[PDB]
Amino acid sequence: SMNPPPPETSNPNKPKRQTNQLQYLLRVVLKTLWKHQFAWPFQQPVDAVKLNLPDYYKIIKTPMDMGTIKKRLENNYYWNAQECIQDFNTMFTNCYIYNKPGDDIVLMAEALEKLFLQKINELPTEE
Ligand SMILES: CCNC(=O)C[C@@H]1N=C(c2ccc(Cl)cc2)c2cc(OC)ccc2-n2c(C)nnc21
Repeated sequence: SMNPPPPETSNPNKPKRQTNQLQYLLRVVLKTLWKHQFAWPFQQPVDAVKLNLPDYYKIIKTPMDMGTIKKRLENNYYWNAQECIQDFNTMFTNCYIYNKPGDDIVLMAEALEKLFLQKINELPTEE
């Protein structure tokens, strides 16, 4: 069994910013989800080898996780908040696409997504 390379978290060619919205995405949004009891399956890329999911990366072609998002935020990988918000939404969508309705993992994603939406609802205006 083989995992793909992880998503990119570093690229000197990619233009970067440190904005108040991106700071909020780290300090409020990422931190709130990371500390949650249901955070652990989402704190690193899906390990298809260890989890015995040989079809995971056959079905999921745009992998994303909070480990990657955390690295992207801490290393100022993004230009804007929209990029980061998309990463969170890709993470949730992947979970819903791969898994069955009512699965424990789907309920975990839903609880995290509820908090995500609550926090992004009060994304600050750009300074
Ligand atoms: C048929 C079995 N299905 C799975 O294992 C899917 C897997 N399901 C889980 C998972 C996590 C928690 C529970 Cl209670 C049940 C399943 C999961 C657990 C992990 O442990 C390190 C990593 C990624 C996960 N994950 C994510 C994220 N999206 N799908 C899955």
